Amino acid sequence: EALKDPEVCTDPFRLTTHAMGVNIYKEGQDVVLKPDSEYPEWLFEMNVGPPKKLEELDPETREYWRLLRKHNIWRHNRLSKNRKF
RNA sequence: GCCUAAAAGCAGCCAUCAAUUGAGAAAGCGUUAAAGCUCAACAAAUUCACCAACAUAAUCCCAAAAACUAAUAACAAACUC
Ligand SMILES: [Mg+2]
Ligand SMILES: [Mg+2]
Ligand SMILES: [Mg+2]
Ligand SMILES: [Mg+2]
Repeated sequence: EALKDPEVCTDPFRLTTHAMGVNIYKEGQDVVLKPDSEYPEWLFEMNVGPPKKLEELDPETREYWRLLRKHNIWRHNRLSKNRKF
């Protein structure tokens, strides 16, 4: 009762060559890495780092108000920490 | 994600990102651990809503009573006329 024993057989090479965890069935057939001429641009056109900020988003789009609602929930949780019930 | 017999939002430590118009890797109950009951977010309305209240002694309680007819009243000394 643990995880799969197969984990990075040749870590310096195989992991760069392709991903082995995508194959789920017992029949071992690993998929090719599909070089950069296959995936579309939206894969690289997304933030792959730290998220944005409320003092950086513009108050005319929806993600700004989404982050503001998240911060409002956080503030309510911080304030309601003294629930004596 | 680690630790742990188990740590599923909730012994704990670190991150706290991600779709939906909209729901915190979760602010409180609950389970050994789950489950389950709530809170905050949308859609449904919108009275006001922050703190303030706390026992008793011994012979027998201790004037009786009275919320509205006009009050800078009146009655009241060895004071003063
Ligand atoms: Mg959203
Ligand atoms: Mg609610
Ligand atoms: Mg008593
Ligand atoms: Mg007199």
